[PDB]
This record gives sequence, C-alpha cells and structure tokens, in this order.
Amino acid sequence: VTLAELASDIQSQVKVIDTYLTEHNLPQPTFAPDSPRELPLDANVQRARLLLIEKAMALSNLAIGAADNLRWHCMNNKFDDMTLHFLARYNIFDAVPRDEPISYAELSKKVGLAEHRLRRIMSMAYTQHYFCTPKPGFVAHTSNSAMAIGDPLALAWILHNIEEVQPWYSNKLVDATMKWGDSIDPKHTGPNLNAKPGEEKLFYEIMEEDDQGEWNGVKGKGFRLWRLYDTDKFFGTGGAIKGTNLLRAFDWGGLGKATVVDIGGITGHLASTVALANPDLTFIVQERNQPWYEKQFYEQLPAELNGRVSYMPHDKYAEQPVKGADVYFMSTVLHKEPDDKAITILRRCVEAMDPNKSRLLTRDIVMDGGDPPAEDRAINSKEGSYEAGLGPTGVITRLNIGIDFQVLAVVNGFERTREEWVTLFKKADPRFALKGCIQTVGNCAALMEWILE
Amino acid sequence: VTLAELASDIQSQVKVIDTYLTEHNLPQPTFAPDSPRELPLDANVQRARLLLIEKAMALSNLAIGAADNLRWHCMNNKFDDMTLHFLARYNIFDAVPRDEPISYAELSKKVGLAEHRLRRIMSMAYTQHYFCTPKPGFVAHTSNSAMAIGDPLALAWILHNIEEVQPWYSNKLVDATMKWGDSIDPKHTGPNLNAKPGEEKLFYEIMEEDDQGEWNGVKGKGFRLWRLYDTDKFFGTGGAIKGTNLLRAFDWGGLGKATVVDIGGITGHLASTVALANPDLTFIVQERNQPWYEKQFYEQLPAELNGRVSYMPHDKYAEQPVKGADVYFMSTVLHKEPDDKAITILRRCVEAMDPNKSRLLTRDIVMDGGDPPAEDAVINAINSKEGSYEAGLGPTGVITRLNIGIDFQVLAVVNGFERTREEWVTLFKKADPRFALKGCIQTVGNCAALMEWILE
Ligand code: NA
Repeated sequence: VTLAELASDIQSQVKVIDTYLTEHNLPQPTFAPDSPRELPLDANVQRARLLLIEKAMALSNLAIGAADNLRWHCMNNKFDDMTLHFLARYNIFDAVPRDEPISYAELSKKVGLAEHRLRRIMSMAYTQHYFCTPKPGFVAHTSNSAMAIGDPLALAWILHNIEEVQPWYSNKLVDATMKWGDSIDPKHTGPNLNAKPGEEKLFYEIMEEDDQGEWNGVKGKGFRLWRLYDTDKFFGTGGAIKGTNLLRAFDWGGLGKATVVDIGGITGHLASTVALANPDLTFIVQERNQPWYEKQFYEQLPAELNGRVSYMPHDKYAEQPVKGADVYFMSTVLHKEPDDKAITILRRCVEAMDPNKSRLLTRDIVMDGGDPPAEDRAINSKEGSYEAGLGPTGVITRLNIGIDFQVLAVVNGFERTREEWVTLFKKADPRFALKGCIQTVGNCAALMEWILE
Repeated sequence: VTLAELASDIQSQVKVIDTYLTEHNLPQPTFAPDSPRELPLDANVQRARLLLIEKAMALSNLAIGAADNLRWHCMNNKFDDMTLHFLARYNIFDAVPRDEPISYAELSKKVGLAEHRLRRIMSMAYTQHYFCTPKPGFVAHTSNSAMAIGDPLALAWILHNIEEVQPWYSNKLVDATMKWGDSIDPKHTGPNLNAKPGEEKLFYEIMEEDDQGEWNGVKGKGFRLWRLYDTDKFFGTGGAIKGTNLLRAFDWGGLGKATVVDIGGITGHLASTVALANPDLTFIVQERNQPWYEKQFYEQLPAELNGRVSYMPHDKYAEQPVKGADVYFMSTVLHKEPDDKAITILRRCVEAMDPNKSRLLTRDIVMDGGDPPAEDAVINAINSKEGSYEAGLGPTGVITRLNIGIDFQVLAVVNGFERTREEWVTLFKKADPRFALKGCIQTVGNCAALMEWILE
C-alpha cells in the first residue's frame, strides 16, 4: 500500500460520512468543545468511520516511515500517558473553563502547578488534541478534553491505568511470563514476582482490601475497587461499549413482564440502563458485597425505577438461588474466567434455568466478530477478508486486543472467538445453542443469546 | 476543522510527495520490508511529509471522536509499549527472517514464548504495522520491524525506556512534582522520593554503578550506561536526528586542517561520522572514563580514520586542557545543564578559546525552530507561507511533538529542559557578553539545530 492509495481510501470514507451529515443536517465533528462527541450510529456511517481511522493511522505511520517509527514511538508514547497523569492528578480538566480561555498564570494558581512546568505539560497535551492554546499565554478546552469536565469516571480510567495496571502489571508482564509461562492462574501476575509461597496477592484482593486512600465518595477499605467500578461505569456512559447499545442488540421489550438476573452486575448501572428503557422488566443484580456497596448502590439507583432493580449478594460460583428466571445475564464476566471456572458458573446457571422458558445472555468480545443487528446485500465494495473495523489492523481489532491484554495483565484472562465460545458452552452443557450473536457496528462486544435445546 | 478539510489537506501534501517520487523514479514507501526507510531529504518533500503526518493524526483523532479518544487511549496506548517490550526481550525481530514468513509454532520454539501467548503479542504488534501475518499461522516482517533486525541499538532504545525511564522516572514525575515542586535539582527525581538526605541517587550514578546485569558486550558495572550509550548511537545512525545531517548544517570542509574538541562526546560515534566525511579534521572526544570505555572506544573506531579521532578523559566542568582549537563542539550536552552549570561549562570553553580563531558549535533543540540550510534555497520554485509556523512546528506539529518528548525525557531523568532561540542567546551572553550567534541551522525533518557561536 502507498501514501496515494491510503489518501484515496480516506477520501471515499470521508465522503460517506460527510454526505450523511449534510443530508441529515447534523453538526460536523470538530475539535471545539461544542462538537458532537460521536458520529451517528447508522451502520454505514460507522463502517466508514472505522475504516477511516484505520487508514488515517496507516497513513501517519507510513509517512513517519520505518527509520523514525520505533525511534519516535519509544520517545513519545509514554509521555502522552504522563501528560494525562498530570491532567488528572492536578484536576486540570475542571480548572480550565469549558467555554472560555484561561491564562497559564491563573491556571497555575488554581491547580498548584508552577507555571513553567504547567506550560510544558499542556504543550504535550495539545499535540494529541487535548486542550489548545488560542492565543499566547492562554489555554482552552477541546472536544477531547471537555468530555472529562466534571466527570470522576474519566479520571478513574486515567488513574487506574497509570497508577495501577501499568506499573503493577503490564510493565511486569514480560517478567511474569518468563517466570510462570503461559499461565491462567491469577496469582501468576506482576505483584507476586518475588512473593514467598502462599503470600501471593490477587488483583481483586488488592482492590477490595487496600484501605490507604479515598476515591469519589469511598474512603478507606476498597477505595481502589470503587474506582475500578467507576471505570466500568465510564465505559457504559459513552462511546463504543455504551450501555444503550444493549437495547439494539436484543429484543428486551419482547420479554414482556419478566425477571433478568444480572450475574456479576457490578453496581447495577447496566441493569438500570436496560430497566429504564423497558418498564416491564425486573432486575436482580447479583454481586459480591462490600462495606460501602449497599450505600453506594442505593445512592446511584434512579428512583424512577420504583424498585424494579434490586441487589442480592451472591457468589457467582455458588448455587443460583433464583430459579426459572426469564434471563440470566452476564456482561463481561466470562472473559476473566478460564474454562474450568467459566464452566462452573455456566453449570450453576443451567441448574436454575427452565430449559423451555429461560435464556442465558452474555455480553463479551467475540474476537472474530459478531453479526450486525437485524435493523441494519453490500453495495459498495468490502475490503479484504474482514468486516470494517476487524482484521489485523482494524481499530475494533485493536480495542479487542487492548481489552484482551487488560485482563491478561491483571488476572491472566483472555478473549475468545465465536467458535471458542460455542465450544465452551457446549462443554458446560451439550444442549447449549447460540441463537444470536449481535455486535452493533462501532462496538467491540457482542450480545450472545444462548438457549438449551 | 472538519474531516473533509483534513482529507483535502492530506491530498495536497500526498500530491507533493507522490509527484516527486514518480518524477525522480524513486521507490514508494510501503509496509514491505524492502521499502525505503525514509523519504528524500528534499526540503519541499520533508515539509509535505511533516504536514502529512500532522494532518493524518488529526484525522484519526477526529474520526475516533471525543467519546472514544480517552477511553481507547488509556486502554491501548500502554500496550503498544508492552508489545515492543515482548518483541525486544524475546528477541523476536531477529527470530523472524527478514524476507520469509515463519509459523507461530516455529517462532514459539525459537524464542521460548508459548504459542498461545505469542499469537496474542504478535496480534497487537500488527495493529501498529510492526510485523504482519501473510497467511494463517504465519508471521512476517514489515518495514517498521525489519529496521530492528540485527540491531542491538534498537533494542537498547526499547528496553531503556520501558525498563528504566518509564517505571523509575516518568511514572513517578507527578509524585516528584508534588514533593519537590518545579525543581532543577537532578536529585529531585522518582528514585529519591523516599531517600534520606544526602543518600539520593543521580540517574547517571545509577547508570554507571549498577553491576547486576550485562548489555551488548559489557558485563557488570555500568552495563546500563553502556546501553544508554547504545541509545545515543541509535539516534545517530538513522532517522530525524541522524549524524550525517550535521554535514549539511555547517561547513566542516571549510575548516581545512583543524581540530575539533568534542566535549561530552559519548563514545565518539558522532565525531567519527563527521571525521569520515572530512579527511582533514582531527577530533578529540572528551568524556568521563569508565572501566570498559577505552576497550569499547577502540573496538568501535573505524580503522579508516587512521587515528584522527582520539579519546581524552575530561570533566566537562573542569579547565579545558586543549587551548586554541578551531572548534569546541557540544552535541545535546547543554539541555541537561541548568543555567548555572551550563555557564560553568561555557566559561571553561571561553578560557581555552582564541577569540579570533576558535568557534563554539552546539547541537541542541531550538524549541521555536532554527533556520534551513543554505542549500535548500539553491536546490529549490516559488513557495508561499500560510499560518504562523514552519512545517513540523506549532502546537500540533510532529517536530514540536518530538521536541517535547525529548524535553520530557530530560525532565524525567535529570530535571533538564529545552530552550528557545532567545533563551540560548541569553544564556550564552550571560556566560560571556562577547558571545554572538552566527548561525542556527536546522535541517528540515530534524528536531535539532547546529548553532555556531563566536566571541566578538
Ligand atoms: Na455474583
């Protein structure tokens, strides 16, 4: 592929998006804070967006060239993360007004970072389109930075990765691999490289036990786990894996008056998203209890739900106490479970299921891709062997791998192909059949519907 | 700016590059291993390339959108580094043949990484155009990965950043800032957050003292410093800051038979690059000695030089023992020196200089940009300028990005900093009021300028 071919590909994809926008009289994405945060969910628009991203990234890579790529990457990449670190820890997103500029001097005063160093940090942020400088000596927001204003969930994501995942786990993965090999034991992770036998610590033990700190309403014990729950919420409130995409991936309204048991449902935020849009559904959120859990669960719970979403403490490996529910639902649970543990959970579900009335729904990455929702005969040419966003340089592929590495790093988890999912479920119970595997375009996760035939 | 406007700007820049390659019958860059590793040095080509990178990065960013940029960035960015970590530590660049594919099973066996985990690691590499999979179950190189084959300097750069700068310094910089503020003390860095007073460890102390390891022919004491010297050579052998760019930024041949004193010259590799191209030049490489230094200095030295490049142990802060040399030269020395220490070094140079015969040459980042070489105007057509910045500079310029990356690298390890042209002039004039900036030459595509100083 050449620079000219990439450019031409880019032109075609932009034309599809630009046409849609203008046809529907929709505002154009820009770097201004008032810009739309995403493009339309129309499947053709999203396919063009995903291809556009991939091509643009290839074009920048090709123009940098082989001599400079490795050289520049190991120089700069780490500093984009560091810049974020500063931005979060000094609360700079909130300190810059959303719609007015602020001088470096007054920004400095507000956040307590000396003006010289502040200037340096901001300068790196600008090159990734986080903030901009509209006039000498002044800072203003961009669309990318403005979305973090007033959002602790965004800061949670920044900090969890930079202060936990990367120094404790991903920086150490090579060493962990050389020590324990290709293991699926969650104890064979970075923090235990020099631990004595029996003194190993699990990621989720560290999260729920550490008491030296505070986060967003939770002080002391488990503040890191609470921040982790905020990260989970961050991926449900916007973007690629947002909760409202669940509504297009399964006919929740067709269940009528029904109960959904949400196994490993975190703080029930995803359950609430489905229940708010589907007034006839009742949700039982099953999760491991914590000293602050019930307090935060009911503070978050929308009163509009009128109690249709409730919390039931539960061990996902134990007998399932709700029998014959319409739906047993697990969102991004099983990709942290090796086959034997996944089978245990699945068999607990099977025992409680009525085979002629219960479904088991899972939301997880399907590494080779799910099917588009029904609502969505190709007209303009498809590329290569893969759907848009997938393939070895696809941007959804990239997201899939990033999540694969995220669970590999903290618990030695892994993502699975569709074939691997069907094989695992059939090992849990031979009656299991995959009825639907729906991946909305732009999403990395599929909603899989399983029944026992 | 909109996606259509970025797409239109991209077309304009690609047209410049594409037309030049066709009209000069030059091979196109591709991701194949046989691709050219860079574009031509022609200034118009490099200006279009730098703009092209900037516009394409803006386009991918805008198309990802505000909702997904930060979500995806904090997920994926760290794993591009971790991918390289695995590739370097398992020696995978050398294990994949340059021009043939290799199966995952065979590669797994060659490097001792289980096939299931190997496939995962390689899959992330592919997304950044490091390696590719030409057929199911097989791995092959790309241009980006093939440049590291047989090159320990490339692996030195990966491992120095991922196993030292990032975990010891960059990830702790917020904490260092909260403890010591905007300090210029090299002791006020990540490793010393809990150090007792007087027991702080300097970066260069750790580099030269640690003896628990080995790198590329140096075992034991100073292996990390040896690896750091390999990374310095890595930036001289190719790409933006390569040593041969020095040859176009100053008239070295115009010096005639002359001596250049290379203060803080690492292992003399940059001195050798200029000496090879200029047979009448003698270089004295002045550097702090190490137990392995002289052995490695002479092993590496090209015999073609016939001894014109020599090593003289020297403390850059001490009196300059070579008097009246034609050139006193410092390449990327002063950006690790706060004003007071830089002034000490410069005044040592002054005392040794003959004001009517000696020059002081420095190569360093000029944050707001130097001037193009003489030849550019000669080789060049009627260009018009738009906007406030030369191509590559400005708040989203990719040379600006580079400049800042280096600024942060020295901030992290020694609390160093890069300077503007005005700040360089002010600094030199404080060292000695006679100092005058004669030339400040930045080749297009380079982030560093070669500055010529004289005492008037
Ligand atoms: Na549970």
